[PDB]
Amino acid sequence: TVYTFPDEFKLGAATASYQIEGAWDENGKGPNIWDTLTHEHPDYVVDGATGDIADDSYHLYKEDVKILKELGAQVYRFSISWARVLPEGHDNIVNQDGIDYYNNLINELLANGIEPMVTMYHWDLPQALQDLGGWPNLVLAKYSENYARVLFKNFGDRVKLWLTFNEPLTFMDGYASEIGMAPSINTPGIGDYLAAHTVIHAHARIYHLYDQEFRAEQGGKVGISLNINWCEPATNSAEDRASCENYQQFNLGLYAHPIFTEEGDYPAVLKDRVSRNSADEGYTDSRLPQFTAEEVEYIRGTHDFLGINFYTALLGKSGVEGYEPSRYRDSGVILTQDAAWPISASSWLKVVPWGFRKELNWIKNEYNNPPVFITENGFSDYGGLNDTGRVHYYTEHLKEMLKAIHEDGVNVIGYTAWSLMDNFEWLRGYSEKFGIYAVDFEDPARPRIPKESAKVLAEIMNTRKIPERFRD
Ligand code: NA
Repeated sequence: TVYTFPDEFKLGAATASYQIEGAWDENGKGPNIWDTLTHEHPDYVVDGATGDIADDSYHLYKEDVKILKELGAQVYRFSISWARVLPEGHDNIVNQDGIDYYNNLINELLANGIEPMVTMYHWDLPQALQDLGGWPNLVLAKYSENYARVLFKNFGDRVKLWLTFNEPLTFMDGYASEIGMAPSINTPGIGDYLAAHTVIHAHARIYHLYDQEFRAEQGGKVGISLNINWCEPATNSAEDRASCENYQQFNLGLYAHPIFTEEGDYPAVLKDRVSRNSADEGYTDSRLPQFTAEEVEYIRGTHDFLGINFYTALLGKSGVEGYEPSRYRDSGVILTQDAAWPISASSWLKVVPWGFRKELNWIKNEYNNPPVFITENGFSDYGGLNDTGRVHYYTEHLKEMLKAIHEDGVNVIGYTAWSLMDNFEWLRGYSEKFGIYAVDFEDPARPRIPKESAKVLAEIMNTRKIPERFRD
């Protein structure tokens, strides 16, 4: 039993637009902040890589569907490029080529028995909107609503699973470093919080829009994809436990407390620690933006499920470190990794599968067991088809998830592996490989070829169980 997927559980794989599509200026697509970063600041990216071509999925989408069908995916999670649909960011111009492209992908998926799951925003903000300040500027919440309306109107007759945002915890950091994630702005502890605030408002507007304009007719579900690392106490002390709770609240709770709790608003510890730190440093006003009571009520409850991206764990101990001001310093935890944990090709990613089960339980308890869709989980290497590390990563994480479901009663409803294929890994370029299919980025045809992990995942998807040879 503990090794079998529930009958209704959905298995598949995931990608994101900038990471795979290419065709960055083709057929009317406007520029986004990742076009800007990779063109103007190749020094920020391994190898000076760009997403100009990537996997060429703009042209090769039928090949993506082919490998999804081979895999036996029930669901394909992909994102829509805002500037491919609305090249000016605002909704005055709708690019028919972009509409056609995503319709073609959706129709090809459905014709092959694969359900689309669409992320509206996976980090590729139109440059025209960044030029107003981007996410720190609250005007983007209405612009986001208008973008979502175009998506629901055009695609919602065939798409029943939506994610408003992917990893705002990550993309807010694009406003906390001059050399990091697009748009590479250095406003740590100030602009990143403003970005989060706008995103939360935007998410809520999109959810209400769906309720008001589309749900009765379309009958789908709207969630949001939040990343979170498990944070294990470095020692069993109450003090180290407190630091790990701080971590959860400052990373997951920042977004999930406003949306997924009955109370809404930011977590109290977030409000209180930032207020105290801001006062101590002489600011008249807290660096953390505030919601009014009316906003709190508007935002809370704006969900049909919780999307989770899970990869790894950290150790947390009592204390404070980081630069003043910053979210990490405000969070009141000292974070490390255990040297014993297996490594990957990514500095930040260690293999800690039991952390996945711990995190799922934390979520169950904090948010009253919401339906949870695992929208990403995966592992990096530098290359190779005999990807034993990736196979082990998947089989262990799936086993831990199945224990969470069957032993712990966590309502996990689906899982999409990150990623269907090797792709443009942001500031790491093509140097870190997360695919279950390999792609030759030196071959203009960008062939996708299965790794051992694709074969093992196909076996898991076909049999709906963890094969005996991978069991404890
Ligand atoms: Na339209």
